[PDB]
Amino acid sequence: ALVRRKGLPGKLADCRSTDPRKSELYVVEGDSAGGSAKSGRDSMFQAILPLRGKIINVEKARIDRVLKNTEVQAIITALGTGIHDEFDIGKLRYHKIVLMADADVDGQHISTLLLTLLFRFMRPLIENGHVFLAQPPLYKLKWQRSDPEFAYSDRERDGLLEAGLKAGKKINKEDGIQRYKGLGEMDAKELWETTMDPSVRVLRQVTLDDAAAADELFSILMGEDVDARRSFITRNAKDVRFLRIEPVDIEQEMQRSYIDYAMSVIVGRALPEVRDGLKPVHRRVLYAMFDSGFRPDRSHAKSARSVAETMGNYHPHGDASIYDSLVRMAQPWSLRYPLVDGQGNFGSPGNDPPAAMRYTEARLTPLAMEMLREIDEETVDFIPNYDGRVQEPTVLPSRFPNLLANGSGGIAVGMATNIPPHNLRELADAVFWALENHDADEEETLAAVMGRVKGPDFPTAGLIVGSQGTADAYKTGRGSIRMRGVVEVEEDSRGRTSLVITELPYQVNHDNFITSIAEQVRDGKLAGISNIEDQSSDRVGLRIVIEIKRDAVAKVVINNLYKHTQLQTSFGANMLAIVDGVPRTLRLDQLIRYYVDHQLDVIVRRTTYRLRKANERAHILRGLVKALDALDEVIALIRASETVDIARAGLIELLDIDEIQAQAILDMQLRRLAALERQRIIDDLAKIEAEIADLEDILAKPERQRGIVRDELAEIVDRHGDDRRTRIIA
Amino acid sequence: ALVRRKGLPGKLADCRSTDPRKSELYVVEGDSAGGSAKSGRDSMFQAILPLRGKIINVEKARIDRVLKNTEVQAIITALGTGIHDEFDIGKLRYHKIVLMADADVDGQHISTLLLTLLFRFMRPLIENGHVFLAQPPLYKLKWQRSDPEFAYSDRERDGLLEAGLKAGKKINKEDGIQRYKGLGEMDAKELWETTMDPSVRVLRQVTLDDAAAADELFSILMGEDVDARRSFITRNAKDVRFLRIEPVDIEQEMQRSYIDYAMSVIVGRALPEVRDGLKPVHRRVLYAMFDSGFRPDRSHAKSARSVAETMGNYHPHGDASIYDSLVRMAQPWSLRYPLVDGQGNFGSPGNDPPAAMRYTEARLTPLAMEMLREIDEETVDFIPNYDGRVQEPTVLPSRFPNLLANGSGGIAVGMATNIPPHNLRELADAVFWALENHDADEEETLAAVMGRVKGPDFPTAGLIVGSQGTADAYKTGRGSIRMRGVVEVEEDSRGRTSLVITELPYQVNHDNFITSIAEQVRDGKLAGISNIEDQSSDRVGLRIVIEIKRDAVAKVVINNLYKHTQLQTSFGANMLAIVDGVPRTLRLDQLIRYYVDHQLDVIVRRTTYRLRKANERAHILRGLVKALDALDEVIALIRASETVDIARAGLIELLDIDEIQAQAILDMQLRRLAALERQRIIDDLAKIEAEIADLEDILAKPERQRGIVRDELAEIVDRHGDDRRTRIIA
DNA sequence: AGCCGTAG
DNA sequence: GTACCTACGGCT
DNA sequence: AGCCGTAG
DNA sequence: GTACCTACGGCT
Ligand SMILES: *[C][O@@](*)(*)C1(*)(*)(*)=[C@@](*)(*)[C@@](*)(*)=C2(*)(*)(*)N(*)(*)=[C@@](*)(*)[C@@](*)(*)=C(*)(*)(*)(C(*)(*)([O])[C@](*)(*)C3(*)(*)(*)[C@](*)(*)[C](*)C(*)(*)([N@](*)(*)[C@@](*)(*)C4(*)(*)(*)=[C@@](*)(*)C(*)(*)(*)(F*)=C(*)(*)(Br*)C(*)(*)(F*)=[C@@]4(*)*)[C](*)[C@@]3(*)*)C2(*)(*)(*)=[N@@]1(*)*
Repeated sequence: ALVRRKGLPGKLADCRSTDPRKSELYVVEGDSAGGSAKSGRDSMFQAILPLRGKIINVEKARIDRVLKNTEVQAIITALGTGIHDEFDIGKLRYHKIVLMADADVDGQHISTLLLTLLFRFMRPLIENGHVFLAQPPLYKLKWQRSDPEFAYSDRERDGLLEAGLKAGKKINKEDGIQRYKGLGEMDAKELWETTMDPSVRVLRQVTLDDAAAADELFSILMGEDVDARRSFITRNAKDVRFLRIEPVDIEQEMQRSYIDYAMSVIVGRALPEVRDGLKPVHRRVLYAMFDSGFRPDRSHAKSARSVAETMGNYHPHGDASIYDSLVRMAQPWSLRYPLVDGQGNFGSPGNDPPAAMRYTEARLTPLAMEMLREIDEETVDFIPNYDGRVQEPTVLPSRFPNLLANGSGGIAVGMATNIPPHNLRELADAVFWALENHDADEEETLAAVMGRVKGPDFPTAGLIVGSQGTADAYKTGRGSIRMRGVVEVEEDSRGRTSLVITELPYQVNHDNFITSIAEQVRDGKLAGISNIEDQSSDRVGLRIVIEIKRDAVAKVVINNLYKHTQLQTSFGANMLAIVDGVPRTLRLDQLIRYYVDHQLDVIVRRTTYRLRKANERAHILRGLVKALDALDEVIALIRASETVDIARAGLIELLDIDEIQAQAILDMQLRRLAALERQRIIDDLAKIEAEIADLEDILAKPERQRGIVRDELAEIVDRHGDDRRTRIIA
Repeated sequence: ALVRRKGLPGKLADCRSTDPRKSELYVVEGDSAGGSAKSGRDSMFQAILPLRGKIINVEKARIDRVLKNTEVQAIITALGTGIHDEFDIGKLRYHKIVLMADADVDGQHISTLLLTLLFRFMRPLIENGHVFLAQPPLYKLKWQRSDPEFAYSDRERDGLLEAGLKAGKKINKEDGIQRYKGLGEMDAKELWETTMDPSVRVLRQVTLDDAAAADELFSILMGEDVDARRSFITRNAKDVRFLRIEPVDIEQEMQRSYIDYAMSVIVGRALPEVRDGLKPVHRRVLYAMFDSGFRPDRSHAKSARSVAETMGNYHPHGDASIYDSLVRMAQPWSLRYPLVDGQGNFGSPGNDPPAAMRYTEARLTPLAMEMLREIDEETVDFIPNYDGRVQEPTVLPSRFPNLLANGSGGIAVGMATNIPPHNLRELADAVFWALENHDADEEETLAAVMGRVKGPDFPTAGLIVGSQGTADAYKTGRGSIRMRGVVEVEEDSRGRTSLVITELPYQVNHDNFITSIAEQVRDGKLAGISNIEDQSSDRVGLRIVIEIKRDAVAKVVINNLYKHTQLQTSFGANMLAIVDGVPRTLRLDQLIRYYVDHQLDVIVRRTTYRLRKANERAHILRGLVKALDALDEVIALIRASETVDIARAGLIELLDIDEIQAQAILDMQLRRLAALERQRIIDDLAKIEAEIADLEDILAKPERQRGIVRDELAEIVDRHGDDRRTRIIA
């Protein structure tokens, strides 16, 4: 018998029962889900404690930081047991602690973080079987005239769909299945009937078989040893798809949930695809904008519309992250070749953030259209979106080599990518060589491409010092590239010397840079500086003026700035990309080859598509010419026919043509019987037959395929290619 | 010479100049605009202080609230002069204080609030001519291949457009001209070139002619006397559109800006239109959803998409307010007849808020479709949206009497509306009478309608005590309607008496209600209560159980609850609506009549539209029959014709038909020459001619018009009408 | 501990 | 992932 | 000093 | 209108 809420957490919706043995606590992902849960629960014995998203990983955090965490405090207070040596099982307020997170890999992650907290801070709760996982449904199958059905697995969804269709139930396979990605999507009634009703619900009870084994696993998964974690996930993620209260071992739960999360982050969030150089968020935003018709030929659209359309139809995630991605693809200091044309305040290279998406407007850039060129000609694979309503492309055609041109930065689980941007003309040269020397071996190709791709070309210009770092990156996929800002020495009328900083290394925050100098001068770490002034403007660009003391040597001050500030920084190149669904550290030659392979695939697919469409068209045109030759009998037959169907059958017989051709004749407008229009049909047939011949020739001759790739890339480079900004010095 | 920051406001971007005479401070609406301004300014002399939206009205505000206001503190600190008796002009940091707010009525409002602050707290700044208003452009004309042009007036926009077109410049008919609603829409360069460059900018200098007159005006506009303000706006809003440094008198500026804001809020934000009962936000959301195809026949769409589409194409305001409006129209406890069908967490009648719009899904209700019925048949007026890209309806057809059915609540400037919801069947009865007794005078109509509309019918059910309040509201437009919750007396197994509260008055927050009782028991204001328990569930609804002491009398406790809690509350009826663009307090008879008038208008317009379309169709069909009669000559002519154009001209001559008919013949598919298809054209002509006759008869006979209105409303009531929830007791 | 870039 | 601040009016 | 609903 | 909290990794 323990007191209930009428100094416990404010956000906690407690139960009426004082008996811990009858009382249940649902720890719920966010306040949205918390609301549904609170409204749907039996308040007699079900308590609801909503959290603020990703709770602190207590494995990595100092105990002081963990105890200061508001979410951790709330959990400890709610449970009432205390922690570690002060842990008292007798004071437990709820004998069933139910973790209820969203039916997504992030939810799984939050579960893993919570289980880590309970294991490290309150182990006896797991030992004594007080910790449960709720199993909310993944899918709601909406039938016409029949009650909706709930599926808790992809397999179950497919099974129930097939069973319902066999039973004569009508769904709508497009919008028929709703995929719950967040508990906030379920109403209180649905949540109760599926997840919270003791009569219906399924709870997975967390068990602890081997404390020592569990201890080791938690260290690997949640600890600071990145290498151990990376190795754990590589060896096990291979075969994890094979590994009412249902018992589940904590070790197995942690392994499954964490590996699911890790692989999701790696293969489908944080890292670029080698062929188009796009993270999934980027691809979805650009395709959504394309499908919405936000093309360079039309007027800028409110950023909000693009974000909303993307979010609603694809990327089933937060609006902030989608908007941020969109903003970054619009920033000319972030991307060497922006993919979004922004109108309004898209932020500063300093600490000024972008305006709200309600104020900003955006559309695709001409270059972005080259990423999406002929996407409607089966040039790439399409898959069903998260819920299966619409189709989305797996990769973009990417007629421009975006991965190397724009680079990619990303933090995955147990790994990161950091690919620098490059000059389009240099990359094109490399591609042209690879096309011409298709049969060159790896060594020859590497040598050739390294000779043409001189190094990173950052949007912020500046200097690259030395070639070693670049060479290492190109040969191994890893390298330290030294970047330097540009300093000009100016002497004033009275005889004083000033350093003018005009260019900063890539990803250096202008404001933080200035503040850092000021701090260093204050601290006495930078000497010989009398005055520092920001004279930067829209009209003149970056102009930071550092006045040197009369006794100070300019060169000495410059060297100290290189040593003690981001005026000189190193770009840690890690050329990691997804290749055939696998993360790979790649050499420069490999990256070029994978791009070339993709472009060849695109041309073959485009040509195959066009050939099929040409044949379909030619088929119709042949039918029309037959009709035109027997025009009088055709018209007479149609007029004599009682029904369209009789006419159709009569035409098939009269002209020895198929259903498709007969229909096309029936669909011919009277305007087409004009002399010129008749001639046009004849001419169109001749032209299409010529096209068919050409398309067949392209398919037959790989040299023509390579030629097409070369010519079309050359066109893009002619129109969109630009001068190198970054200067390379010895 | 004053110090510049390298204890001043964090968000302030100060200037380099220490000379107040050369230094300028731009006080900017929000951080978005602040960013653009900061990036575009000349940092030598131009300081930027961004604010957090609507700064506190110091005229109304308690000194405690004023002193706590972070924005007010920031301004005082920035200027450095102090306030009132401690005001020191010599310490002024910037001799030019430039107010830069968004080119919208809200921006005008913020200006008025800032001018109120300066007048009350720092008057000498206005006296000495230190206060200026920035004048940004209204329009950006986007040319292809040519630099954009900026217009500061509608006349200037039109002039520049015509000049550019004469000069051979190409614009874009589909969003060539952008209407700036927010400074965040302008990039740094645009803002500088238009608004901040001393060489180009226009500043309006605020002057103070008569301190006493100004003092009185500020009291009227910004003070607590609502009646004085209401009277000021009614008399003056009539003729306010008639009343490089340009001087502007503070009195004139305040009057113009405040009246503009007030009228915008009154006529186009806070109050319903009498004909459809919709505030503009409601109309725009429902129409946006309609135009997007989010109909009851299709699958729920993510709330975000609806909000974004609404925001982007119409309602040029914050996403939070749009979403909140959408959520409220989905809440069955908020609306007697919900217009939005929500899926997911749309909040609770208590303190649980709705889930984020990224989780919730929404579509129109069947009843909402009755609001929008035949909107595509010129049944209502359309006007250009805020920027003129798209057309939007002024009012909805509203085939259901939404204003009275759903009610309306809103706070305008110097006024408010509070119309209670009513029973659809009762309202329909009233409408039917008004239709039948079209010529009845006001007195007769009032008597008749009051007899049929028994009183408010709240979504929360409960009780209405007495008829007086209802009668007053119906006769005057103002009334106090007493609402009461429902209490059941239950006796438990041990012999104790409990009060079970099952229904609460309209707009009573369930959680606050419970908390209020607990507080009153604690305070000793409620005696005889032993225990209070919330036994409410999704399955059983509202069930608050109050256990009474053995010595306590149930009836006494109930009466005390009615006295000291919202168990009994009064609905303050204020039946205020926009009639022909004017806010009007209306009687019940007037409200019914205005609705009936609207429905008659709709039927006449629909019939007129259908007649026109019928005639157009008949015209084509007549042409086709002529062609069918001379089929051989028609086909022969077309075949003999070199071009379609020659054929068209030949047909006009051969058949004595017009261009439209000739084209229709040319567009006829060969399938239509089948016997049945030919007959169908003949039959279609006969049918359409019958339709034309009927439509003409409807236009001729107002009795048929009233009949149509009656019948169609009756159909809606049959399908969507429901039982009275609210019980009326003596 | 604090910087980046998609996530809660 | 979450939580306050304000203008407006009319009751408490 | 605080409730409500479209606005910053 | 605005401002923090966190996971993830790899440099500082
Ligand atoms: C901003 O600031 C801030 C501060 C603090 C806080 N806290 C809590 C919460 C919050 C929030 O609210 C913020 C914001 C709001 C809004 C959101 N969203 C927006 C949007 C969305 C979507 F979906 C769309 Br389509 C749009 F358009 C918009 C964000 C966040 C805060 N805050």
